[PDB]
Amino acid sequence: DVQLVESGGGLVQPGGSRKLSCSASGFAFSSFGMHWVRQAPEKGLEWVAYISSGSGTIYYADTVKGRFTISRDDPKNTLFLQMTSLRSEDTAMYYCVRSIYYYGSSPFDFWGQGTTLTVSSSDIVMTQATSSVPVTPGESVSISCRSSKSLLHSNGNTYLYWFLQRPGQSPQLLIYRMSNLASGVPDRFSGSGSGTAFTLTISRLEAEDVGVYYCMQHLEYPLTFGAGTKLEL
Amino acid sequence: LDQLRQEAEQLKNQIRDARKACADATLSQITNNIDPVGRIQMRTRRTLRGHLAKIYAMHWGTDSRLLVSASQDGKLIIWDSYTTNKVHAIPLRSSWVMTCAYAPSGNYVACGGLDNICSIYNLKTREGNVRVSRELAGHTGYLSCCRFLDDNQIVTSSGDTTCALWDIETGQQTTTFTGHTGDVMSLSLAPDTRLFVSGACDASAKLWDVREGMCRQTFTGHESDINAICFFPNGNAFATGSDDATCRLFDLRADQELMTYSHDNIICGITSVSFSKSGRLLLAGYDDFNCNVWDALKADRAGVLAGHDNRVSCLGVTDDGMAVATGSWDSFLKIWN
Amino acid sequence: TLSAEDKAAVERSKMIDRNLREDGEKAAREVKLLLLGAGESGKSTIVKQMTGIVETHFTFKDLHFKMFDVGAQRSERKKWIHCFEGVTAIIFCVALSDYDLVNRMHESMKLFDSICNNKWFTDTSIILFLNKKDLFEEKIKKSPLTICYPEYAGSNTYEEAAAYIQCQFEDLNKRKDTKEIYTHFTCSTDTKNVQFVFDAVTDVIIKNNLKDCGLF
Amino acid sequence: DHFLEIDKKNCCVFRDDFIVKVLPPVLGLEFIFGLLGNGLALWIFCFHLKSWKSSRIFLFNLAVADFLLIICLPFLMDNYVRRWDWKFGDIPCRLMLFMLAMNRQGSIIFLTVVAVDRYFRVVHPHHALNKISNRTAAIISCLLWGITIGLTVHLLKKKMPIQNGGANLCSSFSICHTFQWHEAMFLLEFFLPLGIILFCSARIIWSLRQRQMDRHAKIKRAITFIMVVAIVFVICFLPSVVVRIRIFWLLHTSGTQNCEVYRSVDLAFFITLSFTYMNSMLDPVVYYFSSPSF
Amino acid sequence: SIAQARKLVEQLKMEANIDRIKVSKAAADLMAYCEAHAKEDPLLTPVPASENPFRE
Ligand SMILES: C[C@@]1(c2ccccc2)OC(C(=O)O)=CC1=O
Repeated sequence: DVQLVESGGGLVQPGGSRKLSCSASGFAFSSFGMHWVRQAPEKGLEWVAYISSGSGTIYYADTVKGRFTISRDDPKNTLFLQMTSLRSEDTAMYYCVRSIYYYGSSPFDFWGQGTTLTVSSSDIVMTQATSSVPVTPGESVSISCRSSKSLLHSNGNTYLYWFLQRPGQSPQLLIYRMSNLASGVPDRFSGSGSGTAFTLTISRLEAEDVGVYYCMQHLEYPLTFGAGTKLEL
Repeated sequence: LDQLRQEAEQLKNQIRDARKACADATLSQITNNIDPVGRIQMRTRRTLRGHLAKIYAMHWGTDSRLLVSASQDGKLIIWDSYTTNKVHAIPLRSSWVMTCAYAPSGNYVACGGLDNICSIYNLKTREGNVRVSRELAGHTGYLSCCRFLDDNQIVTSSGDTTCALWDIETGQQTTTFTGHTGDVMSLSLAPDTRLFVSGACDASAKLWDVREGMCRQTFTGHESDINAICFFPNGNAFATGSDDATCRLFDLRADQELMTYSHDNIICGITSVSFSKSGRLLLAGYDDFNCNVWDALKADRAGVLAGHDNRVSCLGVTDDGMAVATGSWDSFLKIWN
Repeated sequence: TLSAEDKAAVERSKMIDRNLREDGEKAAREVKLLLLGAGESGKSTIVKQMTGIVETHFTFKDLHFKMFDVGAQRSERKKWIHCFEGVTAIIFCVALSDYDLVNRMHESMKLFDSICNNKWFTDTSIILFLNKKDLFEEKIKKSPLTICYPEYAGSNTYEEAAAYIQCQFEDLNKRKDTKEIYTHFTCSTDTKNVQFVFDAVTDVIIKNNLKDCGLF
Repeated sequence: DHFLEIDKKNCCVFRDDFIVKVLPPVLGLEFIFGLLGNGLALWIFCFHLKSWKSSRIFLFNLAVADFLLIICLPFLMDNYVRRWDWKFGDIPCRLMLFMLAMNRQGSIIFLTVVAVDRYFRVVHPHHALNKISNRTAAIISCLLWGITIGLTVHLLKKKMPIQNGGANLCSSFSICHTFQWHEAMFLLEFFLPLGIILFCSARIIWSLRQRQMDRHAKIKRAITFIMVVAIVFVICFLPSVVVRIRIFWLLHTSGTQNCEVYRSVDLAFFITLSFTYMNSMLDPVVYYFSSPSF
Repeated sequence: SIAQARKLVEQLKMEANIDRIKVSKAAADLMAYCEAHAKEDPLLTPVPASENPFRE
């Protein structure tokens, strides 16, 4: 099946040049645009870099521009992240999200297993306004996310994505473009809202919904996530 | 046996007598008081410029944005008609394709032709590539038309004078329709997907009940091979396009000819026909290199789509009636509005 | 004014267009031959050395050929013969020994007349192949040509009969100016049929190139 | 007498009545015929020749160069009606000289490119060069135009008008002892393309005849057409080069001191040069109008 | 054998037993459908470019 395995972690002294590698298997890697998304030990997700299909388009986060280099080599289906001048702010677990872009596609549908990296000693602001809410099985909860700019485009589709990060698991796509439901996601999850105001409705929630929910915008680069809303009990 | 021939002849005579008795007034006499739609001005809003050979088929998705086209360069191309973007490009094993279909769910596309095989392609896979879901190889003649009933049922028309209903899950012919004496060239499904009509080279059109193999009615009146067929949006009528430069309208309930869409300066055969959303316009591709828009009620020509430099082989109308896509033997598709 | 997803979709469309252009460039360098004939002629024998449409690929002198043997198609030729418009040449196989009876030679004449004088093959050259020359000589040693050719005044020799049959097949061409007919008596001695096909295809390609330049 | 030193090189500039006698006419006739033919050819190209293949692209560029030479002819005509009193200020001069030189070079280069394209289409029919895309043809055309402009800009950056006698002067092909890039360019544009065209035509004829292809009437028409193109090129570009070599020989032997010996050759040189414009005038007639299609 | 004649006779007798309506009634139904749905036909009535997806 679709698989994304990453390697190249471990202790790195500041100023190192450790390289991350991501091995893809089970899908047409040569056609998928690949992202690198890191996550600090107890903070939310943070988009790092992105390389398109055919390597024609490459984007970087301002925090890592000039220091990090992304590269894909299609023959053996491997994606690389050349990290240089690593500092204490780069201690995070890095993911190898894949994204296909065409009409009706679902970007960020599959996430890698995550590789840990420890370093020894105008952008749209997306706000969730909440950290954790109490929920019981069989109940319905509404997770709200807010954006500074209007995610609604002249095309007619608002570029809002919803991800669920279960404890000890990689983030999983649930809703892309604020309305559509990702493949393999039960119909209980629902996305809705308007410009600068969105809401996620997990009607009749049960187990396996426990985790942190992140709202992401794809209107323009750099991609920005929310602070994360956690569910307990 | 002479008795069987006499019985068939007298049955045909009684059918003709019943048709004449049911004929009290032509559509033209009843619709004369209806105001004409006037000149229909249509302009090429988009031009799809990806193919490299003659385009033989095109179909619209259930949404009025995505469309698929087939050409003799062995490529199945799915277009984003709003932005002229190429969503997919499916390479075919056999480049001799004369038909193309889009599933109503949008998950599959079908293709076929001189290989006598109808191939189903999966457009939505976890691998991110289009793959051949199933190949249907029960026909002994070239595949001329194929239409999806649902994700699991497809009806195909072949050059072996037979039409077959398939089951993509098993890949076997669930039903076979055998009433034609000539190659079947066109196929059209009813809006309720409970009946379908076919146009064969024997200058006849037959109404098939898809539920069980049966020819409910036979429609005749054309003077040459029927190349195109299309159902009226209401579902109680259909239009045919033959090689005698005439288009005709038949009604299922009346079981008779209604109107003939012919003009003296037109002598070339019709390659494709289709209606508008309301059924007031009957577009028809021709070998005059241009499409002619016909007033379906008054039988008067309303406009001409003269943007093509070669024979217009395929023609389709969106579900909402927002646009018209015309494919031709030059490797260009044109979206009119 | 395109969003990031729209820009990526446009990039994907551009990549698809590039792949289509490469595929078309690769395909335009191949020679497409339509193989026709009767059900008992030496079509297979022609195809020996190298459900519906049968496609054969072979390479000769760095040139890629594609023979489309549409023989298992009992449908109407009118409704699909236009699909083959634009082929480099048409390879027609005729059995010289089919003049005995069961008139087969007359069916070959009818098929050749239909194919040659067709509104689609107005300027496509026809490579005529006359197979079974040895068995033709063996038959003409004993039996008379006059069975198939009532209006034939000539000796019963292989040379004269072969030349007369070649002429009777050639004069059926009405478009003697826009289309050229190449005739070769097929022999299984060596790989001479492929050489003849290559020579005729080179002739056709030279004429097509001169047409493109506007000098032919 | 004379020794005007046009720029600094004591050139022997002349002024004869035969100039206004013979030139201004023939130039007017060439202007009318070339303008009509090139306008018609360009019109057919942009509105009735939408196929636009590589050979069509090179032919269109040839027609464009001939059309530019036609539109730049009238300034040279005006000047001829006089014994070379250039009464169009200066920029028109330098512009006319540069544009005429670049037009001659472009027409010659694109005609040679057409000959090479025919050679590759006949002698090597199975070649990727015979199937180059329209984009590649446009790139090659732009590159050739770039080379032409690069070799012709040397005339533009110059205050050409001098004051020979009591009147101006606009001629660049003066009899100057110090040879420059312009004369070598004038010699090369004939000699090297002549060799290329002759070789290509000979190979085309020999290949089209050895293969027994000289049976179709169209093939014989093409053979005669290939011969006629080379004949036209040589008969239109040889007289000027012959006189150029003659005056160079006189320069080498006469010592460039006296000028009266150069009078007849300088007079005849411009009469022969009036055939270079005739070449572009009848180029469309033989290339696009005489073509078997339309 | 004569099975094709039997099949043809059966098909003709089968097609004989069908209910038939007047042609004028069918024409009236078609006219009624056309006039009822003419408002929702973008091709028949040219819609303004504001809500035309193919405006450009
Ligand atoms: C007589 C002359 C000319 C040209 C343009 C403007 C003025 C004069 O023709 C050429 C030429 O075609 O290159 C150089 C010239 O001396």
